[PDB]
Amino acid sequence: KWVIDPSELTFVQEIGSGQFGLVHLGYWLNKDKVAIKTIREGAMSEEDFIEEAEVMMKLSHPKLVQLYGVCLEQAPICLVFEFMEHGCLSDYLRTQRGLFAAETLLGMCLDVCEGMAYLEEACVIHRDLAARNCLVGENQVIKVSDFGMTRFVLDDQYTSSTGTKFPVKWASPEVFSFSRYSSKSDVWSFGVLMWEVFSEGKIPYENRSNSEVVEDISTGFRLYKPRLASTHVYQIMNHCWRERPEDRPAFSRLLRQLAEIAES
Ligand SMILES: CCOc1ccc2cccc(-n3cc(NC(N)=O)c(C(N)=O)n3)c2c1
Repeated sequence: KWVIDPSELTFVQEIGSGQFGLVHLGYWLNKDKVAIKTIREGAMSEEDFIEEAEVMMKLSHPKLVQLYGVCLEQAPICLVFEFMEHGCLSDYLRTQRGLFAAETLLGMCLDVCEGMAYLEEACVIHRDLAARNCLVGENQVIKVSDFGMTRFVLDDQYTSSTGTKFPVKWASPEVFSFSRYSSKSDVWSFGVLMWEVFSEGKIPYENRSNSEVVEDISTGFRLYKPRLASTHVYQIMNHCWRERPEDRPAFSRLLRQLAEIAES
């Protein structure tokens, strides 16, 4: 069962503050050290979320951050995850900028790609794949997290394509135009995530407003080649940013292509 009783959790240290509240380093009884995220009431549709728990808790892969269960006895509810010691990918790239070998950066993209190829095979759409949603664990392993979470987020300005805070920077044209989510729209976000990785955590389209990103993309404009991405890597990135989802490679194809580049 996904239900975790409050007595089965101990909060040890405050890791930080997320979007929906607080994040703590804690311990889960007879199991493991965990990351506990407290969710502010009204931030998410808790009822729709718990409905998918039985099926969704079964998803498990070395390249996905495991969400163990939910402590929901009283409000505010808690999400219990595996502990990722180095935090989010975006901050890890930014603070270690200039200390990354190109193979480590490539290796980081490969970790996400394997995670995403597992979700694709399982027919699970992330919807908001970005470096901020990936975590760094022991020995610099990258794991994907927060997949499918935007289907429960209650802020309309983030979820709706015409919303003021819609994450347009990682959106494929069919996503920004119609909210037509697929593993192929995730492939576009993955292409953007690779750019964040090779740029050492720079903000994609930092010099553009939401509407300007939409006009640039529609007119065929793309993110420039990061200094650390080889021409072979930048071509793979561009394949992710193909206007028609059908011309984009699947994560299963990307995994075989990227591994051949890495393995030489
Ligand atoms: C107890 C888990 O319950 C749920 C319920 C609904 C879900 C809907 C979308 C995605 C879910 N989801 C999210 C997960 N992991 C992270 N780090 O986000 C997992 C997992 N199996 O590790 N499942 C869900 C997990």
